[PDB]
Amino acid sequence: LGASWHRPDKCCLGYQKRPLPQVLLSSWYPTSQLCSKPGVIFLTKRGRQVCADKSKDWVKKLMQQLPVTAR
Repeated sequence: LGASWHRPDKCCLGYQKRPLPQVLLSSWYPTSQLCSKPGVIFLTKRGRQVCADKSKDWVKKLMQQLPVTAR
C-alpha cells in the first residue's frame, strides 16, 4: 500500500512565491517546532492553504491584518 508515509506534524520547507490579497483570505496558523525551517501556512476562506514565511513582505502585512487560527 503506497499512499503517503512519513509526515511529522507537517513542516513546510517550501514557501509561496506570489503575493495574494486578503480580500479572500481568512487567517494563518503557525507550524511546529520540530521542522528544519518551519514558517506559517495560510488558510483562505474557500481557496486553499499556502506556506509563507513572515520574513516576506506581503505575508508580513497579512500577519498583522489577520489574527490567527489554531485550536
